[PDB]
Amino acid sequence: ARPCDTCRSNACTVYCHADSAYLCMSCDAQVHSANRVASRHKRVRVCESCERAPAAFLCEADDASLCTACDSEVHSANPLARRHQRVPILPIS
Amino acid sequence: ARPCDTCRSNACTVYCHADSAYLCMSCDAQVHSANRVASRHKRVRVCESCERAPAAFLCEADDASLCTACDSEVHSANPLARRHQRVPILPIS
Ligand SMILES: [Zn+2]
Ligand SMILES: [Zn+2]
Ligand SMILES: [Zn+2]
Ligand SMILES: [Zn+2]
Ligand SMILES: [Zn+2]
Ligand SMILES: [Zn+2]
Ligand SMILES: [Zn+2]
Ligand SMILES: [Zn+2]
Repeated sequence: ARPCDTCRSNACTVYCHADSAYLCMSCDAQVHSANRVASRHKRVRVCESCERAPAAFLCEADDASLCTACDSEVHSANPLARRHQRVPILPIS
Repeated sequence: ARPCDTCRSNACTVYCHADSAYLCMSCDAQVHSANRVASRHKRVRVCESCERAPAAFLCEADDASLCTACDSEVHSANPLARRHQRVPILPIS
């Protein structure tokens, strides 16, 4: 688990490309509630496997939101995993 | 909640448009594991608000998968709800 960039006691949960930062949910709230400009920053949940990279693909069959590398590694393990249909995740808010 | 169309003891959890049927998870597995043709059917989870309609839009802020009617009713209540970004939900498998 990659730690939060703006505090000490928590592991990250979200990633913001605009700030190039990995934040726990509390720090996400503290940072992007300050004003409207920050509130317009698009953020994405962290990968649920490695928890070190922004999530990029949602697989409902796996019930998992994974980053690019983890998506490729999970769905190259065998022909059953390959058949899984994944949907790209988009940053929001 | 809407009952499962193929059994009497469970509430539905998914909707299959190809079968025009609301199904619980047990009956979903029973119906679509019958053969390679039925296994291709794409199914979607049931709306989390009304629990009677197929989910059409995912809202991460509300942490909710809603049908079109529930989506509009939730996100037209006030200008704060209107700001929520929702993504279309795609049936899978
Ligand atoms: Zn933090
Ligand atoms: Zn930011
Ligand atoms: Zn990952
Ligand atoms: Zn998968
Ligand atoms: Zn059933
Ligand atoms: Zn079906
Ligand atoms: Zn509904
Ligand atoms: Zn919402």
